[PDB]
Amino acid sequence: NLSGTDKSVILLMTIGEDRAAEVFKHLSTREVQALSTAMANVRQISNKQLTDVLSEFEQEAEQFAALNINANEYLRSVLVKALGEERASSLLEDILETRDTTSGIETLNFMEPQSAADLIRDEHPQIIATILVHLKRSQAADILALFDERLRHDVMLRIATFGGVQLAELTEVLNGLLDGQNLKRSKMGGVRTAAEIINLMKTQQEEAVITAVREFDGELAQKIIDEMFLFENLVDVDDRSIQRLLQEVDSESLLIALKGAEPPLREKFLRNMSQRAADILRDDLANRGPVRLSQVENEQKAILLIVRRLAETGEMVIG
Amino acid sequence: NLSGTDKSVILLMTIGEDRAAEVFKHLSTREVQALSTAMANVRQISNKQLTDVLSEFEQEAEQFAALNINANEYLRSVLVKALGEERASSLLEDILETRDTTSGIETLNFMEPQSAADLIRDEHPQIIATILVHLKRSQAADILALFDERLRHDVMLRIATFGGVQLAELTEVLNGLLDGQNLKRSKMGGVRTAAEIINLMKTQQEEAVITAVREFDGELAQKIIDEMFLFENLVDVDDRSIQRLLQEVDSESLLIALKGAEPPLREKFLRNMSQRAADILRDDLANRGPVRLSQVENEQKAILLIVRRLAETGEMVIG
Amino acid sequence: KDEQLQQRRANQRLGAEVMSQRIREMSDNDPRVVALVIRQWMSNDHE
Amino acid sequence: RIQPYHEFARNLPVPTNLNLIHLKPLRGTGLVVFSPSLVFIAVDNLFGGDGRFPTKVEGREFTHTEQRVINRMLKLALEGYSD
Repeated sequence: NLSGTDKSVILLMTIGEDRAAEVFKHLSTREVQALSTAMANVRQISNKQLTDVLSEFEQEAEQFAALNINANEYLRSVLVKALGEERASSLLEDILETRDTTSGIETLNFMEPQSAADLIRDEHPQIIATILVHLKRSQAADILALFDERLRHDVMLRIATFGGVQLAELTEVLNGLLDGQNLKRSKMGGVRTAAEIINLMKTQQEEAVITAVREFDGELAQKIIDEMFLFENLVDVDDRSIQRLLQEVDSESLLIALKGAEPPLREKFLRNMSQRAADILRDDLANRGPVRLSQVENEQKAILLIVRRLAETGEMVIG
Repeated sequence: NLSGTDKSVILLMTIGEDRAAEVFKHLSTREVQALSTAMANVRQISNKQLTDVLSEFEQEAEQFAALNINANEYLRSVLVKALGEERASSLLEDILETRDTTSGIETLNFMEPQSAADLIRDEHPQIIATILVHLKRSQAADILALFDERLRHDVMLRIATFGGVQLAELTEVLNGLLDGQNLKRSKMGGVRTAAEIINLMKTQQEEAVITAVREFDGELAQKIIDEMFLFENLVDVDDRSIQRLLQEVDSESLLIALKGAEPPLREKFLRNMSQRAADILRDDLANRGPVRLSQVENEQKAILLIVRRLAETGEMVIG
Repeated sequence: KDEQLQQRRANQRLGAEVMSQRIREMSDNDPRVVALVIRQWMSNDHE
Repeated sequence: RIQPYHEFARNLPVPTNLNLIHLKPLRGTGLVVFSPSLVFIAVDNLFGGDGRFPTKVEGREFTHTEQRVINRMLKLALEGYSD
């Protein structure tokens, strides 16, 4: 694959540091280091490839660049020269911060409302008020709902008080918030991943760690057990969903997993069978005894894997 | 045979130290010493062979190398030059450690979970937590199951506490773990090999050493006796497996080994005969007396050898 | 493999063309440095 | 604390790590000690872990990573005391 980002990357690794420095100063740290690694280790070089890269650069120069004067590269310096020639007020610099602020406001709208809230909860309530006013109404309502009641009411009250609509101080406020997400994204919290990791573990060790974390913190252990939970009760799992998964899942696999599963689980899973399938499954459960628990757990894990596959499809909310 | 590793080895032993030094500095110690031995003792030289080697090198140069600038060989130095030109922070070196760390994490996933655990049990429980989080979920569950209950619960609790997602300290932690498996692989533990060696010994000396190790440590002696055990009880050996082996094994050999074997062994082996074969074997056992114990032991050893052959095939779990 | 040798000679000619293309890229970096910076910004935006 | 060397050794929490730091030009070598709990807490803070479920190691020698973290904290203490 060669995306528009990747085409520019190939251009850079082909041309050299003379334009790479300008690209870096107009670029971001991770892509700078990616091109540095590309320079350190390169195996995408070919006699035709390099010429095609030059042709693609010429296309960018005649289209994306349109053979124009430096775009905000040397122009910003002449803009600063005009600013210096005019009153001693760096409005252009304030506009630069506003540009990042407006882009950050759009990013804030894109990114998760609760993460935005907890990144702004520590900040000033007036900061929260003005940023919520300047944000999209839908994103603002999402963050409002994700706020606690008292903080939310204070934010709306200070929104009502907010009339100063200030002017360059607002831009640097957003810049500080962006810098508090500018740091490496991380997001390795994996609130689901503990649960996911324990599910990936063996079932007996899963139960042992569940008991251990119940001793550690009933709250955290209960959250982990909830993350273990996958189609255990019909009302939360949704019958239509039990209907859709289990026709995709092999009937024999469901049977083997059910005869090792609890009778409530058997009943709630068979309630979404075609009646012939439910009767056949129950009759075979009566016929054959509990097969090896290893095979029963294998069928249960296959059921969970198909649940995860349909979660990947995203047509309905699993449990 | 001439594998891709072997083709490069032939290339190196053909070209010389000028590129061999770079290959060594980009390579590993065992292959460095292998090429040193190849230089010390070489008998793969031919007028056509050397020219074909040069052609293969030219192919690698035009394809694998694609006539590109030094890949992370001289590039890393220019990357360090840029790093020196930029802020005084060796992020590139940290990324280098991260590269080994990520490769080590993948290796950790490949290699044995219990060996990984005992290599990480001595380390910090927070180290175990963060490495388990960063590893694959399946490998993490395997190591979790192979942990003891208390250590496993502590690891999951510290996984829950793990939110720092740190940043270059994590890389060197994996580097230390890799260095604790970087040492010669060894793995000459042969938990099975003692048992295997005693089985390779004579049966009377086998029993004598079994008694001796029972005196030494009933636990270790019992483990050795278990390693001796090979299809002695039907339930663990599995009837389907007794069915499959003994139709492959010669019926007369089974008969000779059985008339020197215990009646429970005879019954459990004949329970997987075709009824005609079982009746014929029992009738011949009644007819002929116990033949020489040497021949009986030879037939028993042939039975064990066929068991080992099917273990090599790996279609089912022997005992 | 005379045809393969001819293809290798063509590849060497292509390599000379690639060096000329690299020189043309160097010339684009050299003349109109402003335009080079503008194209840098444009490629970054397209990225 | 001023005490005899035997009294100091008796009061010393075994197991622990003892370090020899010479003080030129004065004859003899100085001594600095740190607790296993302290090194555990410092190293998990290096890992960023909370450490609210700690483990206590007794008799077991420090691993290579633990001794190396000991090395950095030792040199940091040496520099601080030097200045």
